Amino acid sequence: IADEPVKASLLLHVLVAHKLKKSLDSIPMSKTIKDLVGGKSTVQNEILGDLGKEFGTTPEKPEETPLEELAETFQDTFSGALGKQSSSLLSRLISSKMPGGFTITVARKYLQTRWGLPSGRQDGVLLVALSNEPAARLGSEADAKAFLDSMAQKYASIVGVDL
Amino acid sequence: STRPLTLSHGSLEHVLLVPTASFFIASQLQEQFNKILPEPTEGFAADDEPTTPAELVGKFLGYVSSLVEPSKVGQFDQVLNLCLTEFENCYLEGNDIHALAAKLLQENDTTLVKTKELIKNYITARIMAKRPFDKKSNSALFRAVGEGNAQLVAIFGGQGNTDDYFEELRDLYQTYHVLVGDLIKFSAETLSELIRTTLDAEKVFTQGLNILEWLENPSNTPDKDYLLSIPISCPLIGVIQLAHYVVTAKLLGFTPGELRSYLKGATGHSQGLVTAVAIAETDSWESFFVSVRKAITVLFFIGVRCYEAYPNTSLPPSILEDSLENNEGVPSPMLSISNLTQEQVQDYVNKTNSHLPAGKQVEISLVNGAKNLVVSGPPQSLYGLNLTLRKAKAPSGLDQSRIPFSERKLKFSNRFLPVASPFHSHLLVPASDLINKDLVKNNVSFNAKDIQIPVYDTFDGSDLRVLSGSISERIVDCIIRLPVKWETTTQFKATHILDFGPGGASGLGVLTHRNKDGTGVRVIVAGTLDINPDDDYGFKQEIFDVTSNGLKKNPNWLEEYHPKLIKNKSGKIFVETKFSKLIGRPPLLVPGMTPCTVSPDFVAATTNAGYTIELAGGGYFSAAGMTAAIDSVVSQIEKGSTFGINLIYVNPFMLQWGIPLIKELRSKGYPIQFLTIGAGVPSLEVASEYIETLGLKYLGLKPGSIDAISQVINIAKAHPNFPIALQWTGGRGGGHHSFEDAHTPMLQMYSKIRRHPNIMLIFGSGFGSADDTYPYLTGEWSTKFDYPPMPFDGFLFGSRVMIAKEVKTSPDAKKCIAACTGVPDDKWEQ
Amino acid sequence: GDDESKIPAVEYFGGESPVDSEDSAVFKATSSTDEESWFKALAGSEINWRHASFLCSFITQDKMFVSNPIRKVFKPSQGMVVEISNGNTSSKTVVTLSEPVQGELKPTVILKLLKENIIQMEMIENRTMDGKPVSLPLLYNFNPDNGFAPISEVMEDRNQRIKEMYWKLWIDEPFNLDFDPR
Ligand SMILES: Cc1cc2nc3c(=O)[nH]c(=O)nc-3n(C[C@H](O)[C@H](O)[C@H](O)COP(=O)(O)O)c2cc1C
Repeated sequence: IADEPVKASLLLHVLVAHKLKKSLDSIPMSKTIKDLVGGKSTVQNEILGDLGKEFGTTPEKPEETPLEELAETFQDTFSGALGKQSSSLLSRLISSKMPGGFTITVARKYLQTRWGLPSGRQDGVLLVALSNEPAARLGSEADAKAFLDSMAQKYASIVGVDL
Repeated sequence: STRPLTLSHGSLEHVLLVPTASFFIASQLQEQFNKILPEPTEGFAADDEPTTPAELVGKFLGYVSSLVEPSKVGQFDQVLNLCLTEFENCYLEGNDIHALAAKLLQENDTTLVKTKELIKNYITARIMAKRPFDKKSNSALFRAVGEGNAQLVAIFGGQGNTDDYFEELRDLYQTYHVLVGDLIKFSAETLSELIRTTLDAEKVFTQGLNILEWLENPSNTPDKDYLLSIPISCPLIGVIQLAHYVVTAKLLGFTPGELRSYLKGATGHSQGLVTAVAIAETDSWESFFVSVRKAITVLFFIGVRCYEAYPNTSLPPSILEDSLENNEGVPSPMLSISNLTQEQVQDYVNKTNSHLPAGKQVEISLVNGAKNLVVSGPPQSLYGLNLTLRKAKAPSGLDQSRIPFSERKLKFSNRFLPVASPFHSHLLVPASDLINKDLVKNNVSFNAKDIQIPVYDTFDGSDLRVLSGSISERIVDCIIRLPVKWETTTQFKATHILDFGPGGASGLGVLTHRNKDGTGVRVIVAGTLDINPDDDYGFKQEIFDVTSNGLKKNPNWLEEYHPKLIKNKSGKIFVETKFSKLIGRPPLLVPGMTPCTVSPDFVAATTNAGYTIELAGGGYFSAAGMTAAIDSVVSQIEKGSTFGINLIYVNPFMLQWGIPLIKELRSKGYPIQFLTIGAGVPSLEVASEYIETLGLKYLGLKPGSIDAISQVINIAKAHPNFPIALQWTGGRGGGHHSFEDAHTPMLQMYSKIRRHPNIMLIFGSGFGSADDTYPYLTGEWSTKFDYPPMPFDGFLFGSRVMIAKEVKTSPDAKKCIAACTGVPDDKWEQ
Repeated sequence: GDDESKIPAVEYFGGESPVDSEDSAVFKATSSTDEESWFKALAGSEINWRHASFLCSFITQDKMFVSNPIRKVFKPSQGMVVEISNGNTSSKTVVTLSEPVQGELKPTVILKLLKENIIQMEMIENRTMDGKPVSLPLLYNFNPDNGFAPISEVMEDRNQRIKEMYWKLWIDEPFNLDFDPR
């Protein structure tokens, strides 16, 4: 499997999907953040603070831009880098759902071994984990590996690479 | 003699020298707190788990304070005063818990949840050991207020700031249950007595209003309807505004009379006007629980009598599904129309009111900004308005960039309000008399002599003290009859503004900021803790922070960008702007024109008249071709005189020979002052090459659209020290032009441009005389659109100079340029 | 209010990036001396010929803009000591640099107004054939009417002076350059 830098349209999509508390199919990219959030501006202004913590610079009023036009604008000055917010979002996802003790390195080598998926795939794989967060802590290790199989199968379906 | 006790969580540790006489109880506390302490995780990014050693001491402080009795001084008070003193001698180097919690959030992997847990645990532990904040905290703000540098006003939020007000009231009762405990039970006993007293209340309040029950147990909390219903929504917003006000005053260690005395004035929005008079009267902590009982009784009686007047009305599921299918929000008698003029919204109201009788009319209830209006009527006649409005709104996925500005479809966000009564609507008018009778029957009256600082009316903006009639009559009449004019009431002069309203980050504070940005009013969002990334409005931390970085005001664009006059030894008078200071010639340039500025005569004849002109790259095709022209310029002009070069950014071949040609002419000391990239803006990497390699004095740029301006700012960020001349040109310019109105993009971006001081913002496209430039030199041009003055550094004159004597333009073309009449801005798009 | 007198006055108007009292001072050059604070402290606060001299980053030769030699020479290195005499009126103000010459401290660079419209960065060498120190008068025009580059080096006979210095250093004859090379 060929290693590429993480796609900044999937990253943005995971942020908005996990942020509202929605799944990946419910929210299409052909929709502005103001439309999907509805009324609540308390969400909006700190979504605009979260996008500014990920990519840094944002366009003028990225509130009323479709997420194709916004993701495409991030491609200009993005290169594979999870940065601060998504790296901490995956740090509070593992330490809440993965069984106490499960480390990121475990999953990473596991993705490298079973699937052959390098670091540029594993960033986008971990973004699919967060966005479709499981309800309760998966105490059973096998249950955590049976979730990591189903989410790596959503990652392999979305990207379009056979696994 | 002391004995060391460590408290650790994996890698992070803290050592606390516990007295050996009572050490064997601190290891009894240490085991039981380290049981409460979870399993360690990498990054410490788990919630209910400390990230810092500071947050571990603050979690211990809160664990020990949870067991201490404020009556029975048990053994755990003599172990809090030694770990809270080390808190003060390890972390709190003067500043409060809030200004260092602001350090934690922005610097370490710290979240708002566990920061507000640390604030709660420290604040419970400080007041738990019987150590109330009694001293006068010397915040640089208040120091400046004492010295007279700073002036404060206390704004107060109304309805519709948030979807759920009750969550700010739950967060106040979560963080500050030790301090607010007095106000909550007092208000619960005033309302639960009124209910058995005032008739029909018991009917108005079904699930009752014993708020104590629903704040002890969040589980029983009813829907945000019984809560959203104004007989409950009003009083609990009355409560939360005082709860912010008292929590501020306590933390500071001032009496409500002292905090009131400091403020220049106070004001509220809609039904927040009662809180402003409730804090203006108050003098002492004892004389507070009479201002509380007044405020609560008023808001109760407005709520009850307005809900009995125009009631909530059931709505067909056929209207509700269509309204939430267009994302216009859940229908309610208040509708917010963002990003439109007042006249537009009143037009559309008149059009909808055409089909409706007098009893069902919709009417403009509020004006909460320049373009942020609220309308009120029956939900069905508001839907009827919304039907017309969705027929004007452009699709959100549309690109209009390739369409003329006059042909463009206006873009705006209409939404319904999280509220259950039409405030400032004629529908509630039959309640005014009943409210006034129920106030006088309980003897609630605000006396004009009792109010200490001025308090600004929502409708007309006048002081409430100078009122001839009843103050409690005027407040009601302002809430239920009169349309709030928020840009009229906030006409006071101040340095800071304090937002005690509910909402915080999306509160009334930020609304008033955007309404008043660039008048030098550093507004403070006093209702929440967080860091402003761009740092244009403050939060809770700079209320208390006892430093020099407490006084850091906002900018006043008319002042620091006021054009001056200055004079050299020769008695030559110069206009002094950010730009003319750098180049040492008037801030008037002649921009590279193909073919008007191709001629090496017209570049030298403009330079020898003491002005800055670009040589036009467009007219030359080879490094030799330009080099001859440059040399001819250099031979013609006087000694020390300069000029610049204009390179189009759509001709990659030109750039390819050009950029080297300048680079090596700079290396040979050729008098090339600056390079102006026209027809597009280079990327950060291309611009970073051009700025660091070609050894210019500043880089000209002609950004096309708003997006281009965004990129120009991003280059000005990357290279803060290097001067950039953003040469903004409207669509109404001559030659290769865009579809944009010259004004609007500035009215959006001008703030963001002026944040980076290196950018000499040079206006142009339209001008050919001093008269029409004068408004844009001064900054008064922007007063017409209802903005603060936004003055520009300098100008550029394309078309005006094309009929000058030293321009090579043929003598018959000059008669053809002259003959052209031309047209005012408005007509240019034809 | 239509009163030209109210208008501020300076020397030359220009060269001020948009990002931004002692008469007899002595500045010791340290290894870790900040170059900008140093040059500002040499320039002082008042905008005069001397201020141009230490803060302009380009001087004029003929029509060509070369890197400011005055800043290059006075670049702080360890052992340098600068004095500013008469540093309250420009007209009289002098800037003497001394450095460790053969171990001992000796005067090297005398920067002063030779005339109201002429600078002279009198350069001095001590290491000579006879011992008397050799002197090079590098002249410059201070024109405040050009607010961008008010310092234009006097190119008239600049080679004649430089040679005339090097003559006294190398040759042990009377200075004369009007002979046939052939
Ligand atoms: C004859 C003519 C030639 C121009 N050539 C150029 C050019 O080569 N590059 C460029 O960026 N802008 C060019 N412009 C645009 C001008 O730089 C400037 O934006 C415009 O003339 C100012 O508007 P005004 O004509 O209304 O004063 C040209 C304009 C005119 C009228």
